[PDB]
Amino acid sequence: AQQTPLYEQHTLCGARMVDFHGWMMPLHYGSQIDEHHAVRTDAGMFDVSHMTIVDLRGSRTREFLRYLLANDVAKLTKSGKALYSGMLNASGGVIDDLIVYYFTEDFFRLVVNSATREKDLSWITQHAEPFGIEITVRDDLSMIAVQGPNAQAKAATLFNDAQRQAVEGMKPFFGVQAGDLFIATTGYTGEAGYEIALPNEKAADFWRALVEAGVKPCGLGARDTLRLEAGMNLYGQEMDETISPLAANMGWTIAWEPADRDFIGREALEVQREHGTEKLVGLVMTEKGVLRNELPVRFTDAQGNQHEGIITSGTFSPTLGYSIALARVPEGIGETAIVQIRNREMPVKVTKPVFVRNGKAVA
Amino acid sequence: SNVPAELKYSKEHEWLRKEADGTYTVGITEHAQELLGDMVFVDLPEVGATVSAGDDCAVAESVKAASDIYAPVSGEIVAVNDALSDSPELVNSEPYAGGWIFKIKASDESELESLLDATAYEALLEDE
Ligand SMILES: CN1c2c(nc(N)[nH]c2=O)NC[C@@H]1CNc1ccc(C(=O)N[C@@H](CCC(=O)O)C(=O)O)cc1
Repeated sequence: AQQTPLYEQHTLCGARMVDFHGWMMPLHYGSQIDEHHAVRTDAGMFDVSHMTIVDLRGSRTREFLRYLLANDVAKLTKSGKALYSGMLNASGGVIDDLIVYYFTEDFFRLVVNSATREKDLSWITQHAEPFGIEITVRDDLSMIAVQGPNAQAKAATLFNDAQRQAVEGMKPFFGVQAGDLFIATTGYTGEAGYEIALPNEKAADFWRALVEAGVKPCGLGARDTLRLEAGMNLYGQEMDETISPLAANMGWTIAWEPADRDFIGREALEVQREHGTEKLVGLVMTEKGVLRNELPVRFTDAQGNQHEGIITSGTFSPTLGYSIALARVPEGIGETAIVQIRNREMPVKVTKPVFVRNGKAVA
Repeated sequence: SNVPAELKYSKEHEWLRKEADGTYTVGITEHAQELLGDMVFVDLPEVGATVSAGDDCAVAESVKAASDIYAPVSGEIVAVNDALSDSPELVNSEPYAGGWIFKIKASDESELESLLDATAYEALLEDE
């Protein structure tokens, strides 16, 4: 199992390390519930250095990404603008989800998951080649996500004048290089904040200065409960190569217009949109207990007929005080369902696939 | 602190304190709670339940998993910690105080006579 440049800083901060897809990462630093609370109420931070960052350069970059991705980078028209997108196979299944940042007509950046690094790099280097793209894997960079209502203010105490200038007023989903910091208003928690990428050799010290600025170290435990509350997918659970984005609440990321933009998977998607698909819903279990991954979700239509979906992610929501889940279910599900726990059938409420928005339960 | 002097210990990772009325208060150790992570629910046995040493008779639920808590000794459950319903985090913050799980009237002195002590216990975390 590998480690990040921050391995030491983590143990100094009291991390309980676990093996996470071949990297030793902090599960938590003492209390995941407290870490979750910090992000929701103040400022918390995560070592996200195990994500892969890809720089793409050459006059054909925009053109290439319009083909690679299901959202449409032509939407990015202001310097530094970012969007979220899936990257599909030819059958319309999801290879990965990712964020892409536009810098100049000839310079884009992708940030992809850690578990999917090798498969994505191969897919990307495979399809980029005929476009002649210069593809750079930025393993020389670490990245820290700083998240919470005071995260931006705390992080900015570490910025020099030029960096503060660069980010002042920066709206959500933008990224900017300012000296050796790349600062972007992106995140996976549902709160405002930054992700900051910087050279590996500077990352230990930035983490230390962030701790000292009052940002709480948060591990994978809290990372999961924050993202799930926020309705954000985890590749491998909400979708994978066999699951269409339209079954993973990523329908909204598919840029269908302009219709003359072909992208990998568009044809199969078009067919799936026409044949219809399952859908990703939220589950809320107000009774005692905790929903867990891969549990069956059952409901009975008006006609007396039983139907079954599956939980893709379940957790306890510290912001709701109740167990929540994302689940993939046939269309026509109603307001309630039943989930099998141990060997008893627990009622759940069926909801939109999002639990906490702009700070509060979206109840 | 981590292993109070006056307690008996199981393996299991539970502790027992002899009460003035001869019953035993039982909960999990700081080491057990550290390995559990934040507790979000606990399912307690019924008062008046007879248990045998080794029975799984209570469940702690954390954010990450459910995990069984086993009877350290044979006996009858005389009380359960009803504070854990609203305040399950007491298992984490106060494993030896507010975080106690149940109380047992022990039915077998020889089991009691093989429970670990503050010393034999600190030798078990230290062992591995
Ligand atoms: C761990 N991920 C991630 C990344 N890239 C970065 N930079 N940070 C990340 O945390 N790429 C891979 C995966 C991305 N998964 C996701 C999931 C949701 C959102 C997100 O912000 N969704 C918003 C979208 C709002 C918008 O598009 O403006 C949401 O409200 O659901 C981003 C990345």
